[PDB]
Amino acid sequence: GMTTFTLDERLERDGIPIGTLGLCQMRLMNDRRWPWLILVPQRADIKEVFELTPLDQAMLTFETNLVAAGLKKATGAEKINIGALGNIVRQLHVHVIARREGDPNWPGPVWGFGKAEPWPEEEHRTFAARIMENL
Amino acid sequence: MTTFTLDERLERDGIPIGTLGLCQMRLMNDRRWPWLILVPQRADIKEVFELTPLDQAMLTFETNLVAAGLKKATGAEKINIGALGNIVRQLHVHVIARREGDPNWPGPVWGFGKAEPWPEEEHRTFAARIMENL
Repeated sequence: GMTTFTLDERLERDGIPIGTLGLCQMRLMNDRRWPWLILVPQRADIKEVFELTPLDQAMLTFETNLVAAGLKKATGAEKINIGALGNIVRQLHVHVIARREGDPNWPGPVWGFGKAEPWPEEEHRTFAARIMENL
Repeated sequence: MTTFTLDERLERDGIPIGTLGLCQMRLMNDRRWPWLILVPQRADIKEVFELTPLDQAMLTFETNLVAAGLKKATGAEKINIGALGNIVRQLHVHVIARREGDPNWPGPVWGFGKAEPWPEEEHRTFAARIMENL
């Protein structure tokens, strides 16, 4: 069950915890160049989205989409990018990223682009609050 | 009836291979990675959350059905799924077969290098194989 679920150490390291939904832990990717969240469904040994039970796939869909709408509202973003890649970290996690023309590497992907710029402490606390107020 | 029309660039860049309930399926004309797009057949949708909730659930079911089928078809180590839409605003979901050693592994296919078109016979064969495995 969910209470014994272990977050992957690299997601632990690279992401700041900002809360849990029902199925998914939410983390703010520690790269302030784009407002970037990850959703980590708290099921053991899941690598592909299709490995989730049907109901968990549904839960993830709507948690993802609630967060995407919320992120867009909180940032004033032109476009959300959603991604389940996992070439690096195999534990299933869904990227939900706020984008706009002129942001770094627009219109290309955030993934693998340049060097992460970490969030100042207080600024990510304020932003986490802002996300939670907009979900 | 729908006024949905496939964006001209997705038409040009993708080779149709079939249709499910919600989504049309195209094979991105870039043989470097086995790369599909699912285009939900709903008028003027940009974000996943602009679909009705039933369509959102359907998009996930179809995306995951295709992801499972593409893995089987390709022996992929990993499937990558992306709904980006910075270049083509029309909602479409990329579903991509990956493996160690493939071009730009482990990074993204999007924006990497120059597309290598599929030979005619090869994409026909590959399309049948995807459809067999869904």
